[PDB]
Amino acid sequence: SIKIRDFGLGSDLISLTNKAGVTISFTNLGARIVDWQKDGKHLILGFDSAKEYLEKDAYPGATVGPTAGRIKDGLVKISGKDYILNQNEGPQTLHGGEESIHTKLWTYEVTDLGAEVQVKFSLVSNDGTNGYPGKIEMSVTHSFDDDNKWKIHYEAISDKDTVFNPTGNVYFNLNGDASESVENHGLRLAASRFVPLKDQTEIVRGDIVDIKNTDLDFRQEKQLSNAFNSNMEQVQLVKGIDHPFLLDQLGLDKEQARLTLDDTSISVFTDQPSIVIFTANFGDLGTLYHEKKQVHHGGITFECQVSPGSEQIPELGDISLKAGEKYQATTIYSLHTKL
Amino acid sequence: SIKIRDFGLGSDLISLTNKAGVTISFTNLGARIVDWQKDGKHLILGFDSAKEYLEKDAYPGATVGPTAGRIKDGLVKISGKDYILNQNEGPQTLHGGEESIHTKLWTYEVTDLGAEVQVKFSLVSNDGTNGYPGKIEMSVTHSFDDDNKWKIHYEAISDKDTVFNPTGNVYFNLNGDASESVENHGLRLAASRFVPLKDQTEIVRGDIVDIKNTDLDFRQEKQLSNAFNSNMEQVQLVKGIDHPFLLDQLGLDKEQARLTLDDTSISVFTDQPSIVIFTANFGDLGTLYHEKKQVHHGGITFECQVSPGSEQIPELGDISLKAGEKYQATTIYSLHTKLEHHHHHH
Ligand SMILES: OC[C@H]1O[C@@H](O)[C@H](O)[C@@H](O)[C@H]1O
Ligand SMILES: OC[C@H]1O[C@@H](O)[C@H](O)[C@@H](O)[C@H]1O
Ligand code: NA
Repeated sequence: SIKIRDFGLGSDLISLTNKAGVTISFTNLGARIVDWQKDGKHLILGFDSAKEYLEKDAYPGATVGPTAGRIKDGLVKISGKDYILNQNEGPQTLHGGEESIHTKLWTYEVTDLGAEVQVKFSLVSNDGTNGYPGKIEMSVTHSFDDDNKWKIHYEAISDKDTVFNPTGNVYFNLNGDASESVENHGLRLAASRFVPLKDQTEIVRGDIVDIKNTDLDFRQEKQLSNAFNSNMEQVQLVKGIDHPFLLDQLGLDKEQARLTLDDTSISVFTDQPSIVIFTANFGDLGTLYHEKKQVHHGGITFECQVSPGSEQIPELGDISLKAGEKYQATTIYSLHTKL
Repeated sequence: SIKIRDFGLGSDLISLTNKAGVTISFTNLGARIVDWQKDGKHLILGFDSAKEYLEKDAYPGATVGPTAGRIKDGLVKISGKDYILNQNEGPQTLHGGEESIHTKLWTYEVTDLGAEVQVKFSLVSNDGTNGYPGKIEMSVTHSFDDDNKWKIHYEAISDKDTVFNPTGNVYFNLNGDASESVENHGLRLAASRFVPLKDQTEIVRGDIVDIKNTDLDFRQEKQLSNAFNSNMEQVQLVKGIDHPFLLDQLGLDKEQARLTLDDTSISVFTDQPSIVIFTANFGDLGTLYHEKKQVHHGGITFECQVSPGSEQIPELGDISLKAGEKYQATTIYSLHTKLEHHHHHH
């Protein structure tokens, strides 16, 4: 079933219930996922109205871009030329700059295919918006099916050479309550290397490091508390995890990561080369979700994209988008329940 | 009463009915007016869904900007610096460039004051959008009261020195049918001068001309047919009117324009110095409005703003906006019945 309702400030909340009784909901404010629940438990973090996102934290569950992550000094080179993007975190451009696409109301259309329902959100980033060349016509389609698969497919076309590497910013918490750390979840992740951060500014350090046999090696399932209790300087630096992991084998058919808590597990599939993992290292901030005060480590992301820092480490990839070329990306989060 | 429902594509339709039974409606797609009816008759042009605006003509009834009108070659001078804006009509920048504010979904909040209801729409134009320095935090409040006044209040603040001069693009047609020409309406307009256009590109010619006693003189009420039938160079140039008229006396207190048909009148008040009048000179295009093919001259706008061309005719004004300075503008359209005797035949 599909239900559309007012979510506040003119935004809509679109809720989809599949044959299994699982409910997932989105909002056009930021082409974002708001909730995902089973047997009455939330599996992700989210708010109860549009105002909350705007007042508390506008990133959770949203589509972030045009470039996801931090860009050192807000600088990118396009066709050999230097362009300075909007700087909103000190001199860095984080998540596309201030007032970016996650804070805009996108238009959308719903398509019911029966076993699957799609919600296609669209937005135009005008040429020059926050320093980025354009215009870029973007669309993000979130879909949910009867097999409990939530898929995000992105597409974009630019009138001029530009940069483009968006991501989805859902935070999972299988405890179903923000006041509870995810340290009890088990994580598996098909990555043997990671990108260390330079310092507290969180820009990349410059190198690529092998994590095999370290506290960050999750090639074999392991509980998060391990990483959390590690003394690796990278863990200590951010007080948790806030880093890009390089996937060993690329392709949409491979389960790249798996998050498990008891009988409930989430599998991640993507066609992107990296997953940025951030464990809500918010200290005592205590943001409130559903009346529950969030705890440090009260959530975890799987941001699939090209690793941030390619401006300094080209080996990471190239986020250039040439005029007239069509950008495509796909990420899937699959829900499973043991029986 | 206030009612809200989906209008299509994620936009909503906000419908207000005042105590006199007059209803008016808006959409957050472009902070725009959709309809205004009295006794089951449409007083303005509009479509029945959001998609129609996007597929037929996205300007009607919209808030347009950041700069309304045409800027020659897209070039503006901001604090000694030259900036080139998005050019979407040949080398011209028309109504803020392509995919401008009229095409975005604005957020909104409704405030019920009893005798008055306000719908405040908000949007942020990011710095660099379409070449404009910003960011610019904008708000447009549309309000309707028990006295039949529809008021538009604009506010804006920029982080950077920029330019700002938006307007409202409503089109009236008191026939209530787009397929009926407005040449049968009577027009009174308190303006003695106008700004001629250079040519078909529609940029300003460079001079200001006195129109007293010509077919464009509406200081004293006359039927629109007088202008439409005129062979004056400017009218032939655009096949109707599409020009800025300079108000003779400024201030929100004065009735600057009055549009009448039979027993109904619309009066125009504004704090702006000019009114751009465009009479839907679309020829045979025939866009469908409520299944009626629109006729050439099937509509008339009263875009109140600083006249276009100040880039070339400094005397027209200055639309610059300094960083941190609060922009404000107010325009009001009021509806009356039996304000005067208007009984003609066409
Ligand atoms: O969503 C907010 C978070 O987003 C992550 O991508 C980022 O690395 C974190 O440091 C934090 O900013
Ligand atoms: O279609 C909207 C109209 O807006 C008027 O301001 C302009 O002068 C007309 O030529 C036309 O562009
Ligand atoms: Na809505």
